Amino acid sequence: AATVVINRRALRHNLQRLRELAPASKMVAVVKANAYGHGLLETARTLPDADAFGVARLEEALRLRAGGITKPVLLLEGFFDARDLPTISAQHFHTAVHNEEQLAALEEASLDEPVTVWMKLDTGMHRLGVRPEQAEAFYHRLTQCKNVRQPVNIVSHFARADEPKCGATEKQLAIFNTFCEGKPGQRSIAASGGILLWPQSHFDWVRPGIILYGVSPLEDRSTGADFGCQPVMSLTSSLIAVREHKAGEPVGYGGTWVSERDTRLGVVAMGFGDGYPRAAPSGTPVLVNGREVPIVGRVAMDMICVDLGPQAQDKAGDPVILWGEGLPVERIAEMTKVSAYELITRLTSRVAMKYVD
Amino acid sequence: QAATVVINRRALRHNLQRLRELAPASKMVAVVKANAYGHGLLETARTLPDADAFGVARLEEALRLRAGGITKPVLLLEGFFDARDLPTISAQHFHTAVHNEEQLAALEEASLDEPVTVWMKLDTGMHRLGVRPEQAEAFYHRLTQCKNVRQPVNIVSHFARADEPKCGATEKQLAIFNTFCEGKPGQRSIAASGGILLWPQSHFDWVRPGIILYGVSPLEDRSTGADFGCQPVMSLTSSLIAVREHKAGEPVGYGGTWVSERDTRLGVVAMGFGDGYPRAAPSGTPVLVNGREVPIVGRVAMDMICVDLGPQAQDKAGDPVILWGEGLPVERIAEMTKVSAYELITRLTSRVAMKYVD
Ligand SMILES: Cc1ncc(COP(=O)(O)O)c(CN[C@@H](C)P(=O)(O)O)c1O
Ligand SMILES: Cc1ncc(COP(=O)(O)O)c(CN[C@@H](C)P(=O)(O)O)c1O
Repeated sequence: AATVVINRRALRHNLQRLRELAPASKMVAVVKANAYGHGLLETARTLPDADAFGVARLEEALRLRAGGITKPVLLLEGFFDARDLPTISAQHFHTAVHNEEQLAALEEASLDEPVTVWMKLDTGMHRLGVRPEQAEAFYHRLTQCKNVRQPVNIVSHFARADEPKCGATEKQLAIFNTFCEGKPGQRSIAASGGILLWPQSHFDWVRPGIILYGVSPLEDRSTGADFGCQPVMSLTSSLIAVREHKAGEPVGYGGTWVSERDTRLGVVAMGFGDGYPRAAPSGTPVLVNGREVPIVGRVAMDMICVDLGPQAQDKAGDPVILWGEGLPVERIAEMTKVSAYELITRLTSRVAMKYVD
Repeated sequence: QAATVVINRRALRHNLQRLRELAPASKMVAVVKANAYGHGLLETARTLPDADAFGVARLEEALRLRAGGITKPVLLLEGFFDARDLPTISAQHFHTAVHNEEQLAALEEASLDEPVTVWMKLDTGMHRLGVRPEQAEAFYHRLTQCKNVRQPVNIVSHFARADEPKCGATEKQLAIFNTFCEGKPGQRSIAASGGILLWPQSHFDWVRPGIILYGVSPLEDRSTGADFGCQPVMSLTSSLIAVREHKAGEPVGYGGTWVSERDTRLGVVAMGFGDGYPRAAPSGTPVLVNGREVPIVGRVAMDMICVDLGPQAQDKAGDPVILWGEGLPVERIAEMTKVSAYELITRLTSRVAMKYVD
């Protein structure tokens, strides 16, 4: 039933493709949230050539080390408790630093080794980071800290890089460049969108997440293959039933789809209890034996119903592709009006993980 | 302190008892499919040794239960997907639904060391799984003649619209079910949460509570589990990781979708759609910080959610956040987000820590 198939060859291709688009920049492969659904630890072991791995939280970084990953790991949101710092230091984790608590803990600690730090600037997203009017003094303190390995590096993040007509990205960049002028540290602002559409945003390090897995960061119906990146994940399953159904007959909860002809319906061992979106409407495409058929009626917790046709020869046990070869996850996102980020990431533990190539 | 689902075992024990009170002559299939609706498959079964059976979606789930030392009957609600599984099903004493010719034939043909208990699945208008009325009679008779099937054969079905008491579909499913079961031996089951709570003439021999067992309403009518005397089981909790100044006219989050009308303080929660919190949440969805309600502002992101705390708010990094739980029913989050409560509780990721209390 519900299996996630992760293509190791597509992953390696994608990193090397992204090196070619930003060839003067180092790569933090962003692998937080179980590597956007593809598997934290297996994704990292597929990519030895990364210059670092990026995570959201310290626990993710420790999971990497527990599985034998020795590469530098960047804590994108820094650390949430002052007692974390000896572990961070001894693990050689690079840490973002974005608030007073973290900075004060760095100043007051006594650590066996200094830690590499990326100071986070709020250039416009207004999520994490030090606002421009607090930044020089916050920076100056970091440069004066024995527990911080000089130089201090500088990181920000784009809020609207997927909308080039906007002008938000160029403002974010001017705040960034203004602050960076005359400082020695490395600089990083671009994730998938910056790498693809803003070559003046590449600087020393870039940070691919979504494009590394061969899925587009943009909402214009582009797919990773538009950018020469190969889709990594297939979500697949099989039919468990093929049944007769009649004209005028509803299917599923609320009877939300009614058949206008006699037909055969298929039942897929996949639902929202696996991660598949309950917001997917009737007519959403699935592939059965490599041909597109439509979802009919509401998605259920463990089952989806599709219309196969009145004399279709599909059988229980036949392969189904929710997204993969012939059906990019961006096309599912468009039809369901869910971010492709969320579709690939918000899958449950019920799905089996399979690795190929 | 980070993304954590707290499971209140006392609430769970109460709910099963409370449901027995509402269906006093009926045995209980505790439905624990999809990791017990997000609450933990094995731990939820461990909390409920009073259940008469456990109900799962797939053979793999049943086996996991056996693997963690659960010994009670397990019902395979969808049956089995490969004939080669029948020996395992016999020897684990799983009960299985049977809904198609493939399964029927597999039982007729197999040589098993012990027969298996069977619930014949009747399609009564859901049109998802099950044998149709015009086929069901011959299919039934074949099950009564199979030496690999315990007699009598039991009969199951499931409602499509039990959550609309104004509507006639439930009464038409019942009449179809009642016609078929006239004069047959063996146990009858058609009610799950909706059926149990609203339709007492559907209770029959076995009822199969899912969502209401976890203290969550199966309706989209503003009712909560507490409306029916069931106590919420799950709390989705986390922490603030930042409290930040913010100015009038400044937007927050991706696409700058929310702009503050005043200077304020923002809080950032260690929670996002990579944990299972729905990206769909609009600005103004409630979150509890230090017990009090504050609105989501800007888009839910993969690992973080931003909330608007107010300009001299004294919340700090490290303080507790409740996404749903005590003081904030998941049904409220369902309604504000236009997500089904089912999906909300169930579609969490493996990054969430599980903790069990009482
Ligand atoms: C600091 C930072 N640097 C890089 C990335 C990778 O992003 P892409 O997938 O757009 O390349 C992110 C993640 N961004 C979203 C998934 P989210 O904000 O929802 O976590 C990030 O936060
Ligand atoms: C046969 C069967 N018997 C009982 C239950 C329990 O239902 P409640 O959660 O409404 O009590 C279900 C589950 N039904 C939906 C969650 P879904 O169809 O989305 O999986 C089921 O399929």
